[PDB]
Amino acid sequence: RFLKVKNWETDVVLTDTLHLKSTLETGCTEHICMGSIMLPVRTKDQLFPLAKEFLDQYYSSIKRFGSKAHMDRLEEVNKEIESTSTYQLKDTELIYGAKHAWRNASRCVGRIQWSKLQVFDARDCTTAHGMFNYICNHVKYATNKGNLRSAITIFPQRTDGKHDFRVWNSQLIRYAGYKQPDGSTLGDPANVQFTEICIQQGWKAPRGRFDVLPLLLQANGNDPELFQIPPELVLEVPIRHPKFDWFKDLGLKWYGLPAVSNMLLEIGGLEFSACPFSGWYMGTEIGVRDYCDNSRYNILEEVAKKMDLDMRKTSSLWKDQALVEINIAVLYSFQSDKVTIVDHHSATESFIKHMENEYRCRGGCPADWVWIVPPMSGSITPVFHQEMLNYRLTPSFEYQPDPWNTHVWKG
Amino acid sequence: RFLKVKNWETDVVLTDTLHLKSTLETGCTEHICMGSIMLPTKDQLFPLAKEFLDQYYSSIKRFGSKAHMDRLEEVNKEIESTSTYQLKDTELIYGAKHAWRNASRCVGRIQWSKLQVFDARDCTTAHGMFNYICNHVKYATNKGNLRSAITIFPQRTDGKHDFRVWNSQLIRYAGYKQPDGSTLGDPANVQFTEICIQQGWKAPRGRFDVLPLLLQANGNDPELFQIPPELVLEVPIRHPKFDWFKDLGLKWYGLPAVSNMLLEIGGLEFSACPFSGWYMGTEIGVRDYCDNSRYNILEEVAKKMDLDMRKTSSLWKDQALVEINIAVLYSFQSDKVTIVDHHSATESFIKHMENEYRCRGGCPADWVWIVPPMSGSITPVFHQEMLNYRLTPSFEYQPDPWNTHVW
Ligand code: HEM
Ligand code: HEM
Ligand SMILES: CNCCCc1cc(F)cc(CCc2cc(C)cc(N)n2)c1
Ligand SMILES: CNCCCc1cc(F)cc(CCc2cc(C)cc(N)n2)c1
Ligand SMILES: C[C@H](O)[C@H](O)[C@H]1CNc2nc(N)[nH]c(=O)c2N1
Ligand SMILES: C[C@H](O)[C@H](O)[C@H]1CNc2nc(N)[nH]c(=O)c2N1
Ligand SMILES: [Zn+2]
Repeated sequence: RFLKVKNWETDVVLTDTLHLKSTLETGCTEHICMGSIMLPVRTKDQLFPLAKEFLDQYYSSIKRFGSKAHMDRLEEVNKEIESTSTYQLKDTELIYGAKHAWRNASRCVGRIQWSKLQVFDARDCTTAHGMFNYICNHVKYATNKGNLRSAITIFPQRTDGKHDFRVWNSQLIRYAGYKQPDGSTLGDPANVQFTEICIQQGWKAPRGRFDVLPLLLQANGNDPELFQIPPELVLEVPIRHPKFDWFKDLGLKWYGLPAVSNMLLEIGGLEFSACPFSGWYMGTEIGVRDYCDNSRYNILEEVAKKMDLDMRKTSSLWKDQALVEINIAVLYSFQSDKVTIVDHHSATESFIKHMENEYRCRGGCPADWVWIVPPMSGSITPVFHQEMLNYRLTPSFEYQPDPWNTHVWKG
Repeated sequence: RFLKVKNWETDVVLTDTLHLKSTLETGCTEHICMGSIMLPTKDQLFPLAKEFLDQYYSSIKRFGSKAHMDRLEEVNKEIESTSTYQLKDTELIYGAKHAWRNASRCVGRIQWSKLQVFDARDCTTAHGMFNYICNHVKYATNKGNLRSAITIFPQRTDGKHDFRVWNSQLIRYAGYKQPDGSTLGDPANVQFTEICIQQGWKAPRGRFDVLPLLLQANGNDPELFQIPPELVLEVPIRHPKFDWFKDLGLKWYGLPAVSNMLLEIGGLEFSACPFSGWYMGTEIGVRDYCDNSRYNILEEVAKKMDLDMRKTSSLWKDQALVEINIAVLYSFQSDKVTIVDHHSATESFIKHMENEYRCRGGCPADWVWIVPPMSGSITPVFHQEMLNYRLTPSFEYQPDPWNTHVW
């Protein structure tokens, strides 16, 4: 089967064949599209075909499909599965697997970088203290004094689902949020629930607008333990504007390292429930969403005030105007401090080139338009005009339940 | 089966039951989502008629009534006899309004129940079509106080006597390929302009030439007519802060009027059904002016603003985009031509969506189209999960007539 996508700006038409390898479901049916919906222990019987499918892909990628080495590895994995009910990946397969989960991530605009990923194998980790050490090392490596390097740290895979390794933080670096008795919020309103958990677990909260949350780390299914990332490892950037000298006095800053820690990495049917990964920011993530969502720092009003825009009616476009200036400030600040960041024009243009390269060399590039298009200035980026096909390939990154909802407390 | 949609800004969760009434297909499957793709007999006819008449009679609190059953038998009798059937005026009006109500890509549907329906089913000739369209344009325009309207020409019969308006929209600007490779006017309309010239239109070869109507009646050959210039309301574009903006020579027309879609009601097909509302500012200021394949004015504006255009990260494109959109809204408002900004429009749609869930069990919506082409996440629709599905009556895409036409 062949599927065509068209770019309505250029009339370029691409043909997808890679979708034939899709597996998991989309949520959609012939009667309903769930394209804008955000959210969607394994028997030996289901495990070996998953392992085999993965190993066939791995061995094809290294041009050894059907080799004695390929056949021996399948044999070895089959035996390990029937004997032990699971299997262990070779370091080469783990690295291949992690890179392809990123390559396959349909919501990621940054995938041109997929083959450049430092993989830290933490499968020998046994305690929350061990996890803390591995994560500090990841943060320091990935930060690299502002010259950011993509990385992922992989903790031991799931066994019976009662011994999961989990990082309870949704992201490695995030600011606390505090609900006040008057209903107002101090800090990042997105993190109020998690902050309360940390405090309950014994964290002494400074109660400021930008407090870096402690790590809450769960090893081998045990109760999670709190750790504070060394402050000297947490790179932050004070936000200022190149023309507006008063912008600095907003008191804004952000951290340099975007590091997602709540997702699950699936490779060959194995499940890595703790696999924190990091790259570098696209400016809009901070300037548009973090700062300007009504449910986040919500700074549009204050900024527009200081610009003395007409705020009496929406049609003056005061919000749009302030939004651009904020996003200029973010890019300017990171650049000035030599912390890696990419603007939404650069990133989407690079993505289009990546996507076209993938169509040619791979037969497709699954992509979720809803997430790929930036949250400001959508149609003046090339991705807006690009038809995309969303489907799910493995290896993959998946959502998983929040650990506080499923954890059985030891006490 | 019973589906929940969540708003991620407010945490409000809504429950959709209306999707089970859907009938047409999405293009999506369990393996692949095509949400971002832009264009994915007597036996056939009576269940379509029945389905429609049932919903109509339900809407007027007369389901299962004798008038309901009587209507059902009458239409059924008419279909066996004549192969088709004729809608009552009440049914036509209901159907047209519900087609708009069901339009998943339309952000302006809070207005759906206030639609003036012009019944043009008595039209027989292209000159007749022209008269009707002028009247629509004048009514809809209302001296700048815009009123939503649809004009409905005779329904498809054998498919060989289709009424078609060959124009994609009632009011648009010509496009011309220039000798020096450039494009004069609206690049989107170069091919249609050529067909007009082919058919004998004397083109002025300017930048904003209002295209003539190419009208086809009863499957006959399309004919050319020019909309009276005095009925085409246009707005010169100026900026409230930048005195130089007027020097760009920009203008746009006040009436957005789609004329290439097909209206399906009760299985009947209306291939010529031009409809109009009023503009949302971003349609002109973001897409019409700033698309690279359209008037593509970003560079010129940025230069007049003296922005640093050396690198993308100065966000010079974004700054100029905002100012262009300020100018559009200001110009329309200053001349008292109805327009809505993307904030007001999306806020209205959220309220409409909540009404529809509360009173109808849902609202089919295409997020890819509903979210405005600038400032997406500062509008509330960005954070609103939406379910897209096809309900009838509906507006459908149809083949461009010049590919279909046996001349
Ligand atoms: C190197 C530079 C990178 C850039 C510029 C980038 C950009 C982005 C952006 C802007 C998003 C949307 C995030 C949001 O809206 O919350 C995203 C999502 C995502 N990224 Fe990338 N990313 C990068 C690196 C990586 C790496 C190294 C990985 C994994 C190894 C990755 C995997 C993902 C995944 C799985 C998502 C979907 C996240 C979700 O569903 O919440 N990205 N990326
Ligand atoms: C009265 C104010 C109205 C507003 C503010 C409005 C707004 C919009 C906008 C912004 C779009 C996207 C168009 C594009 O990006 O090309 C759209 C699409 C659409 N509108 Fe509405 N509209 C209005 C009236 C109407 C009426 C009266 C009808 C029908 C009777 C209608 C039916 C549709 C349909 C079928 C689409 C999808 C068109 C397509 O797929 O090309 N709209 N509308
Ligand atoms: C609905 N989503 C809620 C959480 C969003 C989020 C929060 C955060 F602190 C950090 C991120 C980082 C996302 C990301 C991850 C990576 C690896 C690179 C990059 N540029 N961006 C996301
Ligand atoms: C892929 N799209 C190609 C055509 C875009 C378009 C051009 C136009 F002149 C006029 C329109 C009208 C869209 C519209 C229609 C109506 C009825 C109201 C409103 N605000 N906007 C669209
Ligand atoms: C409801 C909708 O799916 C949701 O708001 C999405 C839209 N697109 C997005 N795109 C990105 N990159 N990140 C997001 O959080 C979202 N949120
Ligand atoms: C490829 C993508 O589907 C296409 O560019 C769509 C995106 N969303 C849109 N949304 C609206 N309202 N109008 C459009 O023309 C488009 N174009
Ligand atoms: Zn879909």
